[PDB]
Amino acid sequence: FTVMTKMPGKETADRNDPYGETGFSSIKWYYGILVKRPERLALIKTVAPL
Amino acid sequence: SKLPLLTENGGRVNRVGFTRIAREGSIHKFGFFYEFTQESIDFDSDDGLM
Repeated sequence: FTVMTKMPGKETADRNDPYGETGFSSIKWYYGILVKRPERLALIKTVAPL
Repeated sequence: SKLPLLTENGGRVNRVGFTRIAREGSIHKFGFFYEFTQESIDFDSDDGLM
């Protein structure tokens, strides 16, 4: 997980916000899987009662 | 009515500008003269009139 945080202050200040009154925080990642033997995965589909 | 007030999230709100002006002056030329003759100096009763 990659996290980037910028608290309000001088670093936030720009021409769009000359006072630097805002901030943000974000998170991102990569994911993926590889299936070698599909026949070993079994599934059953049914309805369920109330 | 015309006070500068911010908000919780404020950017591009209160812009101001400045101005300068110039002054000037000039100079001029003045003069005058007088004339006399040799007889006026020599035959005048008062020496040192010059």
